[PDB]
Amino acid sequence: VYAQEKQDFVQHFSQIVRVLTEPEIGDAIARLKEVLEYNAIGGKYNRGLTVVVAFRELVEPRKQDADSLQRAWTVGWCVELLQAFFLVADDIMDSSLTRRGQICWYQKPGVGLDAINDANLLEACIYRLLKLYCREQPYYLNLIELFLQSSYQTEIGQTLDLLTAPQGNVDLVRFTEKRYKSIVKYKTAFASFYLPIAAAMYMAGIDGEKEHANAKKILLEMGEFFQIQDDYLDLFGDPSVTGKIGTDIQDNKCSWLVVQCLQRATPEQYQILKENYGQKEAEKVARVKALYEELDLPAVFLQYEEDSYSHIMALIEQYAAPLPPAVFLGLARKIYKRRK
Amino acid sequence: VYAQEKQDFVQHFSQIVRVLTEPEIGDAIARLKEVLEYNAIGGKYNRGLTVVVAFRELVEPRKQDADSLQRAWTVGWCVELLQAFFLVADDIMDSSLTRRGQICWYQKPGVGLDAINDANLLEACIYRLLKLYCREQPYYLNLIELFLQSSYQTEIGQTLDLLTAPQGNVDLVRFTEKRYKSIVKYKTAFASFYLPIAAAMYMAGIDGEKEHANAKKILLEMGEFFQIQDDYLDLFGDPSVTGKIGTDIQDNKCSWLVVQCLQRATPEQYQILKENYGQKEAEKVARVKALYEELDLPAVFLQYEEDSYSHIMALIEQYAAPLPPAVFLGLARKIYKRRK
Ligand SMILES: O=P(O)(O)C(O)(Cc1cccnc1)P(=O)(O)O
Ligand SMILES: O=P(O)(O)C(O)(Cc1cccnc1)P(=O)(O)O
Ligand SMILES: C=C(C)CCOP(=O)(O)OP(=O)(O)O
Ligand SMILES: C=C(C)CCOP(=O)(O)OP(=O)(O)O
Ligand SMILES: [Mg+2]
Ligand SMILES: [Mg+2]
Ligand SMILES: [Mg+2]
Ligand SMILES: [Mg+2]
Ligand SMILES: [Mg+2]
Ligand SMILES: [Mg+2]
Repeated sequence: VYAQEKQDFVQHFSQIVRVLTEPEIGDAIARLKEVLEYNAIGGKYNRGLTVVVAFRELVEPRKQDADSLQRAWTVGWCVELLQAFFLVADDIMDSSLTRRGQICWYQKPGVGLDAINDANLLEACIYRLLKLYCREQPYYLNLIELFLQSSYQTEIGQTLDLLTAPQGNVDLVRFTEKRYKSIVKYKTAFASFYLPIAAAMYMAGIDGEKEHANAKKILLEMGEFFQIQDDYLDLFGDPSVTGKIGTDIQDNKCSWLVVQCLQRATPEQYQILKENYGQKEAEKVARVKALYEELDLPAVFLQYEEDSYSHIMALIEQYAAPLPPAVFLGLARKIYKRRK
Repeated sequence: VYAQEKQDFVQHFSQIVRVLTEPEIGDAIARLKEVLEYNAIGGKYNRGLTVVVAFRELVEPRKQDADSLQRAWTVGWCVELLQAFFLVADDIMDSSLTRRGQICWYQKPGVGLDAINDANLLEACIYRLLKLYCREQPYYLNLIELFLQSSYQTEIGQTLDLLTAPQGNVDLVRFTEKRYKSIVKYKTAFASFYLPIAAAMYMAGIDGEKEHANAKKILLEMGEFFQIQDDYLDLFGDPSVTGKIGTDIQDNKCSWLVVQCLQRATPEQYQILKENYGQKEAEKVARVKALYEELDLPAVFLQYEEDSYSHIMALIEQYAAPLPPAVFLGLARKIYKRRK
């Protein structure tokens, strides 16, 4: 049922590539196809599926014609492309090794830093699909501005993420709960959680500022939880399941884990963290992981996950109306107690 | 008069930064200001000035109110930002050392590959300025789509540029006039020449497909000449004037110079080019430069420049109407016989 919905969405990718890859310029188009095939496939497709599922739940079935449904999974694929663009660039800036069970696109021999332009192409494909399928719709401009604003919000979050994580500089003093909340709100919460539901809302004709603000209250909080889970999985997740190798400790990141470590550490443990964090040495990384386990941070995360799920459920009860609670409940079911 | 126009446009940059850089998120905004100050200033401002000059020449002066003029130099600064975004990324992918008389932004200690996200921020600022100043104008959507399409065209050209220039692989067979024309049309001609004039045209209410197609005929040809001049300057330009160190030979680029070399080379000279092109060794680079001089390529360029200027002038006579010829003549005067 949920895997059947996933299969139906993935089966539309062949048409997405086809319409995007329709002279000497043919070699560039062939490279775009390779870029699309490598970087837009292999994930969970939760964002793209959220557009499709929310649209169906928000639009009267007698208004869900063949062209309307096609626009909905096209916009779903635009959200996947936005995610693909940010991940290709993020893997370069985070010096990552693997993504979605395979070597990072930039790590491929013959790709390297050309992946910067490939990431820009993925971003360009969003607006090509919006023009091709939604140009005559009343929500066209609302969708363009939403994808543009979501990109700006993500980039500002990425800036905060990279600034708080300087290579070669100890930045323990900046690893506060307040800084953490700000980074994750902008780098992840806006584009991974608000964007898919707000896109389906605009397509359903729900353009009201108050309805978008109420949806935002639930979704930004859901996004914060999702990034916290991502930070936990960076170190304590199974790479065969997650499809990626963690780098947060080596990269001196303001991870949820380092924030929690600092709140619980003795002065002796603070020194261990200071001497071993944000460095390439495997033994220094192993020393930080041992400290996190000593401070029962996996147990602290399990308790956080329980408290956060109840909080998000309380926000759904307060702010879902007049939207069907299932719109938010479906997405919460998908991400809570997730190990991928 | 022309330098006075330049000074007037540059004097608006302080307001552009101010409105773009208006919580923990303040550190990211401070980084955006640094990114804007470093990368949007130091050039010739020909693209931004073209928007301002063309708008004034296309709009009736009794319709050029204070807000209308402000929108025109704002859109001029959007074109400068588009240029800044592509240059920050291009300098990483081309392994460049200097730009606009200073070290490339990514070469700065403490910047590095974080410059990828900085380049994305510059791109985001275009749509922030368009929303802030042109959202209520009838040409708002035409401007958004024009900047989005110009970016896609540039990125597809960049893809062709990088594909024809593989590191560690001889690609002499692909350095044809046909391939060269395709690369430069997409990577430079569309966004550096069509984009500024088409933006001013849309702001003047000139949205007709036929008028935009005629303008495009002149401007894409002007853009091809401009890229040819850029390729000539990469090797034979004065770096104190150009503000940048050439890398085309080391980067195995499909430069206009290598295309002309291949058309004139004997089998003995073809071998010298094959053994020495696309490599880091300074003596191999010096050997290629000696071959170009032996084949009188600076004289071939001077003759090309004369023939091209006459051709572009013939295109202005055929396609300028009903637009004032001065719109195209001003831009042609600015770029012809340029050494910067
Ligand atoms: O997949 P990743 O690399 O763990 C991540 O979530 C990717 C990402 C990229 C851009 C914005 N938000 C998340 P990160 O933040 O680098 O921890
Ligand atoms: O300024 P540059 O680096 O000489 C150049 O013109 C810059 C550039 C970047 C993107 C598109 N067009 C030109 P390039 O093409 O790399 O020779
Ligand atoms: C914004 C986040 C935290 C990055 C990864 O998102 P996902 O975990 O949803 O990765 P994919 O399913 O798209 O592969
Ligand atoms: C698209 C081209 C060939 C790259 C440089 O353009 P400019 O020579 O106009 O550089 P700036 O004036 O903006 O510094
Ligand atoms: Mg990462
Ligand atoms: Mg990251
Ligand atoms: Mg992570
Ligand atoms: Mg370059
Ligand atoms: Mg280049
Ligand atoms: Mg050049």
